[PDB]
Amino acid sequence: CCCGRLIGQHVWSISKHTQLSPTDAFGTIEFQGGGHSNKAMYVRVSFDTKPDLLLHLMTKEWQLELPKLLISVHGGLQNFELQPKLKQVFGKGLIKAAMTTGAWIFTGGVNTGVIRHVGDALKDHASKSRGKICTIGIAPWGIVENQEDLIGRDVVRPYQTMSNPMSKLTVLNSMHSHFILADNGTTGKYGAEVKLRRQLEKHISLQKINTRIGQGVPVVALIVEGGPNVISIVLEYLRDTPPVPVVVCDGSGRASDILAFGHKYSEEGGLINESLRDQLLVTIQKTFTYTRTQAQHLFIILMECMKKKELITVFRMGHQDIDLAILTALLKGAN
Amino acid sequence: QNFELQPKLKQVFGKGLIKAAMTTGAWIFTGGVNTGVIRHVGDALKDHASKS
Amino acid sequence: ASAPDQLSLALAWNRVDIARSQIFIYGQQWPVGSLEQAMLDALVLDRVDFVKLLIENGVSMHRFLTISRLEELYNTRHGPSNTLYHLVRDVKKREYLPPDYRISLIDIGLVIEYLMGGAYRCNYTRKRFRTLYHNLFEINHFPFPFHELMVWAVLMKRQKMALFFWQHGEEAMAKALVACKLCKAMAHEASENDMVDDISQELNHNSRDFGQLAVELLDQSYKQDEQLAMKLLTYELKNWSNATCLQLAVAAKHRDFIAHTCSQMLLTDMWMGRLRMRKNSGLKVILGILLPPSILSLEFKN
Amino acid sequence: QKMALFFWQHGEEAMAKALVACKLCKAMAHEASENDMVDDISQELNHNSRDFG
Amino acid sequence: KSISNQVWKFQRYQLIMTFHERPVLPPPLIIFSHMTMIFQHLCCRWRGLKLFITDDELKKVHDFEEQCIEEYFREKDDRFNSSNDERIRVTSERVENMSMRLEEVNEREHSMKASLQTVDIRL
Amino acid sequence: GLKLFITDDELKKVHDFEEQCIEEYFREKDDRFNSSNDERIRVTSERVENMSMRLEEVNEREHSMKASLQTVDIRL
Repeated sequence: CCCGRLIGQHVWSISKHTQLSPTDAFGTIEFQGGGHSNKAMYVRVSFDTKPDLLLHLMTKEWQLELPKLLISVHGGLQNFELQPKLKQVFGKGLIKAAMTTGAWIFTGGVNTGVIRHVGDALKDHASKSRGKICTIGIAPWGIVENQEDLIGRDVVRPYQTMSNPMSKLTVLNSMHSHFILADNGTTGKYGAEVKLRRQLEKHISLQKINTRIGQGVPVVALIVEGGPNVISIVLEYLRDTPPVPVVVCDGSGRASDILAFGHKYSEEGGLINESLRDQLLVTIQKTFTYTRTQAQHLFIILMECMKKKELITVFRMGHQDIDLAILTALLKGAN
Repeated sequence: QNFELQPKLKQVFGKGLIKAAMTTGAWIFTGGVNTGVIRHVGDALKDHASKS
Repeated sequence: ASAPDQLSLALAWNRVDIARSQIFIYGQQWPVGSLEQAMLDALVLDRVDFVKLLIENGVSMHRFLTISRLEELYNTRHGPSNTLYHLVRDVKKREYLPPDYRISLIDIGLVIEYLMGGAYRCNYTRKRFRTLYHNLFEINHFPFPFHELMVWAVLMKRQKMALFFWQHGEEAMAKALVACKLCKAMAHEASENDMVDDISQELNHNSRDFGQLAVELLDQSYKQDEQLAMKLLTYELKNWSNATCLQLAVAAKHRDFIAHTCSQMLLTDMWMGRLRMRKNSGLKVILGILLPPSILSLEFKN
Repeated sequence: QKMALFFWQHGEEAMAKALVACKLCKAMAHEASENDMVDDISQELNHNSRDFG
Repeated sequence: KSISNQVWKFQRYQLIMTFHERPVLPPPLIIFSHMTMIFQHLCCRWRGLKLFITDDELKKVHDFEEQCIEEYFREKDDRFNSSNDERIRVTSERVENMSMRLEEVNEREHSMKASLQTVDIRL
Repeated sequence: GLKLFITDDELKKVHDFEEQCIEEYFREKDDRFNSSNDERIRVTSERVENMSMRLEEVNEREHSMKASLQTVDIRL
């Protein structure tokens, strides 16, 4: 159907005609499979809910104290590969920043792409001694595999790591400590989690943590690769209010490399020469393959992003972990 | 006036002039004020003449 | 073939990384029962890598472990052989053997009594257990199963097996000390029947190894926090015959354990009792017992 | 201790400072043994004094 | 004298425990202290190093065991991955793989040098 | 007589001597660490691991370059 499900498997309103029902599946996941057993508590939340109820849930109903950092893990949605030492230095820096600031890690949640690198990062930080880090994931409900297994009020449901290689549904990462499942009523379609995640990250930054040394709760976003939508979400944070700094982790290609090649040669934002900008559009339209009709628009987004260069911190491998860049952006975007 | 150099050329020539002063025991007349060529040779002795 | 059967082929080949990639697969239907059955074969063939992976996919050791499943794990001659046979002969005769005699949970319990020595009066000889055993010859599922697997791999000499069940379990310091006492005394019985010196040295290496895994366990606990470390040392262990880490360690004769700083401070704070003076001791305690007026000038803890 | 070494390097009269720190640390060592606290404390102050020495 | 002190610390446990678990008056007077103990369990009957601990307290002690088992095996790993035998181990395999892989590169680069003169003539 | 009160200038000489001994001592120590067997093995190890990454990168690049040069020969 339009919702992607089977024609007989039924039972926004535009073309899906949804009706707003009370929530029914919430509780705890017993992760059998994948090495160590980890309990991860999950709540289904509609995509159009108020963020203050999720904040009240995460503070009182979830026994999670307010962190001093919000490391987001916005990245490539499809599965990719990295250098082994680059993934190792990335994971070590991420877990080191996570212990030093006590952060909540807003990883996507479904086990494909940069989320799989975050779960491998938690394999390095065994975290069998300090897993308090709320590795809270924001993945849509209709896309997770074995949706019938996670039905149940306050029930510790078994969830195997069974991930069929031809199935469109994606199993969740077994090493996350918490889960939020964004239900818009459809199955197998992206975009149901994005705006809820934006308003909860803004609502966490809305809270003034008791220190508020710079201000508020300081949120820092991390990007590894991504589509043109990663250039777009970079345009989101890099010109946001209060402008949220982002480490654009390099050595990986796709969006972050084009952003880095802009940022190394941008000077005062629009002060880039034509010469390398031509080879830029060649790689933007040929290496990343994004058609030139929109790669002119990728010029204007990239240069509008360099209009605030400063917050976009690069990182390179080659010791010298990413936690340098995370704490540096933490001190930039604080006022 | 103040300038800057490539790091490989600054390190090779900077190590060279200090290890002339190691062996010859020379006197090194400079401008004395830390700007430009005097600022470069101040970092040049702070490069390996501070470890020898 | 069906993947349970193909798993038992992998168990033989001992090619565990091919077994965790192809035998274990998405959607691969394991008929209920065969997964636990393959676990049992993995224990008795000493496939410690294979029990690591079969708990990694999950065998839920609490649910697997049963009185009769563990009993077959005590009578299996398959795998690396042992000294238990001889050790049961000592115990049967002292209380009062045919080779077909299939050993018992209560029967090894009285053995544990003989070598650990003194008290260590285990759950297998508690009267409550002898009535469940009488009635049967999650009630029959052992409460903290990993303890029962430790005592087994200690008695049937299985070292890389045993060290696995140590890390994955609970009552961690206790398990090390009990393993030390059980190995050392079996090493004594090795030389008491003065058999092959190979078993006597091997159990005595093992008594030392499971030995040190106590002392740096305490050592880095002291680095964590001094208080909770002492709380561990004096913690009353119902599963280990209602005793403490100090009592097991002195019964095992592990001086280093009663000589590392944390235990000594505990001992010194017991010689104080419920008073706090120290300093010029020896003389001040003598002056107190001779002058009951003079104790009124000595400090007391709150 | 590490703060004391940084103070030891940066400064003057360091021979005097070194030997005085040695005496003060050994003295704190036998006094803390005379209170028979953690012998790690007595041993720590004693290793301290041996180092400054 | 090689061992000494350790044997002494062992003999302390036997000492401290036994003198604790005795009645209060000295040998000629223990008679009175027995009759004090007897009268204590004839009025409470007819009519030290064991902290009975609470559940929430064994919950944090078992958790303290479970955060003290893992950090150790981390040290065991790092010690091995920094010990000067395994550091020389992992050099020699990596240099071995650097032998073959640079072997590939120099031999293949010779085809590319041929391609330079090939493109010079054919273009 | 083993307490030769010094004139303040000569005392300053004594201080500056002692400062030189401080500096050379710590410098020697740095030489004793940067030329002990242990640290040399450490630095060689880390640097060879870096070299092995970067040689793998050169090999992949070489593959791309060789294919590109073959394509240039195809267009020639």
